[PDB]
Amino acid sequence: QMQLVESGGGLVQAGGSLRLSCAVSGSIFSIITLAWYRQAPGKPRENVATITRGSRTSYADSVKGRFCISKDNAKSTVYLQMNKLKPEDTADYYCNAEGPAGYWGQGTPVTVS
Amino acid sequence: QMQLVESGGGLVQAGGSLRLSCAVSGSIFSIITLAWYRQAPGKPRENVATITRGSRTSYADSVKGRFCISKDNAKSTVYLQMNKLKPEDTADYYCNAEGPAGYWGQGTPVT
Amino acid sequence: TFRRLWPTIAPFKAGLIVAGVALILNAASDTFMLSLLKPLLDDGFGKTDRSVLVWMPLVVIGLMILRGITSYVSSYCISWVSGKVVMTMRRRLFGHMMGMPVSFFDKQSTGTLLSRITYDSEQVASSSSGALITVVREGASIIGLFIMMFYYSWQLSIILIVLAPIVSIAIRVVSKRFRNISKNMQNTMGQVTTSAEQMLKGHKEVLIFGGQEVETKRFDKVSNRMRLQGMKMVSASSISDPIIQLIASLALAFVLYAASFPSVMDSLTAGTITVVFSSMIALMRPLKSLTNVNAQFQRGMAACQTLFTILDSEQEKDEGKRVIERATGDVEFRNVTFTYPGRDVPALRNINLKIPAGKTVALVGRSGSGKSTIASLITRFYDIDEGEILMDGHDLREYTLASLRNQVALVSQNVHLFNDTVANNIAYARTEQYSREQIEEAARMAYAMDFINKMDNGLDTVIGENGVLLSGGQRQRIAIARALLRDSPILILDEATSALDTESERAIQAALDELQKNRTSLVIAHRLSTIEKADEIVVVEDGVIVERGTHNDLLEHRGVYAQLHKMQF
Amino acid sequence: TFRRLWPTIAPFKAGLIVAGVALILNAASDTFMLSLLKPLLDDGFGKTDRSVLVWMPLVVIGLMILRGITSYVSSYCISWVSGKVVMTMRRRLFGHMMGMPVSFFDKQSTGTLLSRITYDSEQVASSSSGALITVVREGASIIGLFIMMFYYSWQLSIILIVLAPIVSIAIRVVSKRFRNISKNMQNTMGQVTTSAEQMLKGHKEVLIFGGQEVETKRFDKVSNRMRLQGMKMVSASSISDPIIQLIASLALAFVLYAASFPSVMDSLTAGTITVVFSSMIALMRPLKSLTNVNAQFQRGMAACQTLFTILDSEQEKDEGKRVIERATGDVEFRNVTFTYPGRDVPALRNINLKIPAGKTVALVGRSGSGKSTIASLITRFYDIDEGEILMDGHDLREYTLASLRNQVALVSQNVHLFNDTVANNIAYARTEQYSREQIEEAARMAYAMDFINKMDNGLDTVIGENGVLLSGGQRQRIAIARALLRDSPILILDEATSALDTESERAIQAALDELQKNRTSLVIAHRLSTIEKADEIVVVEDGVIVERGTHNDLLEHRGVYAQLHKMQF
Ligand SMILES: CCCCCCCCCCC[C@@H](O)CC(=O)O[C@@H]1[C@H](O)[C@@H](CO[C@@H]2O[C@H](CO[C@]3(C(=O)O)C[C@@H](O[C@@H]4O[C@H]([C@@H](O)CO)[C@@H](O)[C@H](O[C@H]5O[C@H]([C@@H](O)CO)[C@@H](O)[C@H](O)[C@@H]5O)[C@@H]4O)[C@@H](O)[C@@H]([C@H](O)CO)O3)[C@@H](OP(=O)(O)O)[C@H](OC(=O)C[C@@H](CCCCCCCCCCC)OC(=O)CCCCCCCC)[C@H]2NC(=O)C[C@@H](CCCCCCCCCCC)OC(=O)CCCCCCC)O[C@H](OP(=O)(O)O)[C@H]1NC(=O)C[C@H](O)CCCCCC
Ligand SMILES: *[C@H]1CC(=O)N(CC/N=C2/CN3CCN4CCN(CCN(CC3)CC(=O)OO2)CC(=O)OOC(=O)C4)C1=O
Ligand SMILES: *[C@H]1CC(=O)N(CC/N=C2/CN3CCN4CCN(CCN(CC3)CC(=O)OO2)CC(=O)OOC(=O)C4)C1=O
Repeated sequence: QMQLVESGGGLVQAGGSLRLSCAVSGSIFSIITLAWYRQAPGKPRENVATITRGSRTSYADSVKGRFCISKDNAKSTVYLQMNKLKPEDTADYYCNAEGPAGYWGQGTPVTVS
Repeated sequence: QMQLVESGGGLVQAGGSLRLSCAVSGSIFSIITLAWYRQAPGKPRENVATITRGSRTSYADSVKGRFCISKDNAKSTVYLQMNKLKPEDTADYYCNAEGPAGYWGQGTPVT
Repeated sequence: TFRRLWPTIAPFKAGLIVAGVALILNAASDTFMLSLLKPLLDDGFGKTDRSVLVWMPLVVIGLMILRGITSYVSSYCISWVSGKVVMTMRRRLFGHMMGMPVSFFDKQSTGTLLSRITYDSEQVASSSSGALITVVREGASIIGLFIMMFYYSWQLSIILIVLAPIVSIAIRVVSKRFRNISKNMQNTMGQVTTSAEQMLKGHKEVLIFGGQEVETKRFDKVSNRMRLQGMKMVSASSISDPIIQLIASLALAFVLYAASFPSVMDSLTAGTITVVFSSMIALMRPLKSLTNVNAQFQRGMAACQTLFTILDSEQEKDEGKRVIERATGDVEFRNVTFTYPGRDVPALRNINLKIPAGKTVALVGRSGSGKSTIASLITRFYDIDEGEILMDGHDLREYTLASLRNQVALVSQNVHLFNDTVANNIAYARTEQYSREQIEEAARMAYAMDFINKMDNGLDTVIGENGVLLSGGQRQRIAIARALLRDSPILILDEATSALDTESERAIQAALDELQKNRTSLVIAHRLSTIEKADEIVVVEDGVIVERGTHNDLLEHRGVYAQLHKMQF
Repeated sequence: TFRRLWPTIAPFKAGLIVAGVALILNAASDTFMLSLLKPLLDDGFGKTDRSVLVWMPLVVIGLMILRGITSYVSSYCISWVSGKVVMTMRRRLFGHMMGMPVSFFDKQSTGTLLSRITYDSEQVASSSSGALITVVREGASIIGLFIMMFYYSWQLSIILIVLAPIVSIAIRVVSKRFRNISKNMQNTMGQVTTSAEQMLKGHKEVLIFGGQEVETKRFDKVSNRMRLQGMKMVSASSISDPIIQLIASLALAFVLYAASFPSVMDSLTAGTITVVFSSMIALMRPLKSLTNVNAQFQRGMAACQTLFTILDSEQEKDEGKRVIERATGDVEFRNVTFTYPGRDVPALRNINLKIPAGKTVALVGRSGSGKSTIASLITRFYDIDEGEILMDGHDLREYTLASLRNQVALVSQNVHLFNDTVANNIAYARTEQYSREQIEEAARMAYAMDFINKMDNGLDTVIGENGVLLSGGQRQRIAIARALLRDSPILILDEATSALDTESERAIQAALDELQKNRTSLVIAHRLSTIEKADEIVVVEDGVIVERGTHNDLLEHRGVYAQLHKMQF
């Protein structure tokens, strides 16, 4: 059974920058699709960014060219850096893997001033 | 050699909408890549939109979600439909085929 | 030394005993002719008169017709046992090849399978039957000729029985020369054939560099070597006959010499000498063909071994005992990881398909490699190495194959079609327990009757090979017919052709739409029609599940499937 | 029959005339011995004479030594012309297989091309040489025996000279009857072999439907048909022999009759009768071989017709006269459109591909279809249908093949490696013109020494098949070495495998980096580095140029090349 661990921050100022990490265990990490999803208190889950086996990247229409994602080969851990934060983006952020109907993490909420 | 003919409008008020057409004949129209490029009087040529064999259309940077393009198989002609014009968009616009190192038409300026 | 191997042909002893009875006669006739020759030379001409030479022109033709008839009966009723032993051996051989696990048939050895069994098992009985029809006719010949020498003479026969064994060992050493030349020349042929093959396959490269000249000189060298090899083998072959001819002839000169001594005369009418010498020159063929029967028993037992290694080999491991009627449930992959034999790279790393009952999953992939080897695990063509395929709480290695295989239904676009009647190709293997009404109703149901009725004979037209056949456009349509009739609980589609046939999609997609309205179905798919209606989609990237999810809740999540979706829009 | 054949073999008249001279003696030995039989029989035992009986063993041994020696010489020096005629025909056959269009070798000819030519030639030589041996020796035998019967008798010989032709026509009719049964069994034999093959192509489905029951019975029917067909053939073959024996035996009884019917007969002593009858029962084998000769020529002439269709069939169309030293310039495609022989869909539709001199154009296609068939048009492997391929203002169909190909360097993986010395490879076909200094300089220039010095001998190490055989990447490295030596103006890379990145890819790129520093070069491509450095990139999609540009000025134009750059990122 594949498992993952999510690490993230908390309340920060508006328009700042943050870096988020997510550890993955018991996996063929080098090929599986990995992504991040956010869930508003009133709105359902939604993806924000996604990586692929070829180090490809993609982003949603709402946030384009604003955040950056990467994967670590040795550490088997991903990094997602967010810049120019917005108060309306304060929601619950989740680490995900192997597509949407695959696996999910614990989730760490993030608050924007 | 292939031939291509461009039909386009002239000067219209800002904020409107128009459609442009380029007629291409003499070659395998069904598969080749087709595209439109614009060039400012001072600035060099710049791409606008593109279509491929699988209709995998694309719009480069500035009008993403604003403009659209399609081609007519029976008519052997491509349509280019425009909306939400801006004064800064007045430049020299061309229809192009088979990539950037391919072929070019006479074109028509649009204001 | 064939003790404890008689009862393999025991039901055929009638044929062999007729062979023996009517074969020893075929040498008794040849001895009778010479024994007759004696009273036709002395008692016919020396004794002044007729009254023998009106008998013997009839006795000779009588002996000839006896010889011909015995030749026929012996050959025919030994070839009858030859044939009905080839049949049994080949049938048991084949009936062993329908259980030998799929890994073999998969291009390990199939090009010359059927030939290498029929040629081999026809050379296993040709040689042994030849040895039989040699060690009896040409062994009774010797007995008859010595009997007929002794009844006519006292001395010459004794020196001949002293002397012929020398002839035999000469035969046996010279033939040994020839065989021992044969193998070394076989090795010299190997290299030269290999080079002759080598110079061609890169013809592109010969022509591109403008190097014709070097190729001609190389073939000149190697062909001169072929000429010299053929020379050295024919030059060896042309010796093995004359040497033994001369040893035997030297024996002839000896036994001719012993007719000069004073005692030997007056025991020698002008006839008896003739018949003894006749028996001498007729004894040569048996005496030369009898001491080479090892060269035939050995050919026979060589082929016999090269197919008795084959006969008992590995088969599909049948283990477990539990049986199934209809496994209406969830096939689940769990940490399964499988490797093709003969390779190293795993084809599936840790894999976790979890198929719902009554639903469908679609294995879209950019490769075409690494997915069809799931349709070869859920039916246990191969067997996994590390993992467990839980079927309704059970493992496929614990189910009995006769039922597990009865579950699935490989509906494809390449199904092999038996060469029998259509209604027999749909209800295959149980025409006994199915009624033709069901076949007709299903062939309608699968939208298949529309182009079977147009066929001239219909439910009795052969649509198999060496028949009339059906194009790739209904091969699968008949396949859906077969699945519907059998009502399998688990489906594995292929959708092999990249696109549907012109004006034929209207039937394909519709019939399949009835075929997967129920009946949990893992559908290997690469076409945008069935994938869209899927229930949970799973992609495969070259070794492993990558991006699983239902289509509608996937396109937003870009990942692999949307990427592979765009370039196939 | 064949008056034109003699000067084809006239160089070997020495061998043939020694064959004839030392072959007629071989039958002369048998005739002399049968003649000698009388002064053994009448003058040896009727009278008291012991004088002849004491030299006769010696003359028998002498006649046999002559027989053996003549057998050897007439079987050697007729297999020394058989050898050279087959060798000459092979060399004149192969030297024609180096000219046929590449489309032949493509897959049209089975890998048994070599086996077919060698078996056709070996069997034509065998059949014709056997026909010669049989006709000459048995003609001598018949002439000798009939000389025997005249000098020893007056009437029986004429009886036989009237009666044997009846024997011969019986021979012909019976052999005809067997030969027809041969083909009549042959038809159903082929059919049932095919019906046996049919079952096990789709062995998969036999297991997957649980249909082992309706497979064994089907093979039972097939095998019973096989054994019944073998039965019919053998039952035919066992009659063709014992009928002609009965005809000849009727002749024998008739000869006995006439040998003692009247009183005008009976002048023949007990000796000469034995000579006549021995000559009879030894005359049969000539009287059968000589009358089945006609079949042997047909084996040979049949296979020789099979050859003579192939020998002068068709070659690559050589036309034009114009010659090139080196065509430094800019090859251009113009409206070219090529169709693969044996297919219908065109592979290349309207093409306007231009290759500026010095510059590099790079083809980048996802299909794997439609690329590697341009590198088979700029060198006239095939010939176009509709278009024109200018090369320095001339057309490739006007240049001479010997000259045009001198500029193209198919520097790829998989390049065929002659089984020779390494230096020979890197200087193929012109070790005459090129001194070892250029080889030793280029081997460094290609950075290729690491596959030289580490070897046993290097510049003499055997490296092709049946040699040491080096790595596939090394085979490509030899291809770059060989390109460097010739310095050909037009270059065509393939970049096939791309897997050895273990500092081997670095060496490849390092070597190539100067190989395309000049030499206008069409480079089929899949590697990001070489595509990036390109001068004009041309992407094909399944039949036709799609979009052309430079990698730096194309990504802005999303098009197709970028849409492929994404997946191949
Ligand atoms: C009034 C009342 C009188 C009473 C009547 C008495 C009647 C007699 C009854 C006969 C009974 C039995 O005794 C005879 C018998 O039954 O056997 C036959 C015959 O043997 C046999 C084989 O032929 C022999 O073997 C070789 C060829 O054979 C092969 C081959 O190897 O090449 C094999 C096979 O091929 C195979 O095919 C398979 C397949 O086809 C099966 O389908 C395949 O498996 C393979 O085939 C292929 O493939 C291969 C390879 O590819 C690898 O597979 C190839 O290599 C191949 O070439 C081939 O292509 C296989 O190889 C086969 O098929 C064939 C194929 O057709 C072609 O390819 O080729 C030949 O030697 P070579 O030079 O060639 O090496 C032999 O010729 C010879 O000169 C013999 C020579 C031998 C040298 C030795 C001499 C001294 C040695 C002393 C030894 C002492 C030691 C102790 O002595 C002489 O000359 C000397 C004569 C003078 C004597 C001396 C006098 C002075 C002192 C030749 N030898 C003979 O013929 C012997 C013959 C001798 C006749 C000569 C003169 C006789 C008088 C003697 C005078 C003495 C008086 C005092 O008989 C006698 O003795 C007569 C008795 C004397 C009575 C006198 C009273 C008056 O054929 C047939 O058998 P069948 O019945 O089954 O059809 C048989 N035919 C008949 O019976 C005929 C029948 O009588 C009808 C008669 C009516 C006629 C009317 C006009
Ligand atoms: C999100 C926000 C944004 O502006 N992005 C563009 C990424 N640009 C990066 C600067 N990078 C310049 C060199 N890049 C090519 C090397 N990249 C590794 C080094 N990068 C730092 C300098 C680290 C990054 O991953 O991204 O940063 C490899 C790469 O392709 O990642 O683009 C790039 O501009 C060239 C965002 O992604
Ligand atoms: C360009 C950018 C964009 O989003 N467009 C959509 C504008 N509305 C279209 C209406 N369309 C409804 C059916 N579409 C799916 C079929 N489309 C073919 C028919 N389209 C007209 C009916 C013509 C178009 O090419 O695009 O128009 C395929 C498609 O493009 O999908 O859009 C859509 O909303 C559904 C643009 O035109």
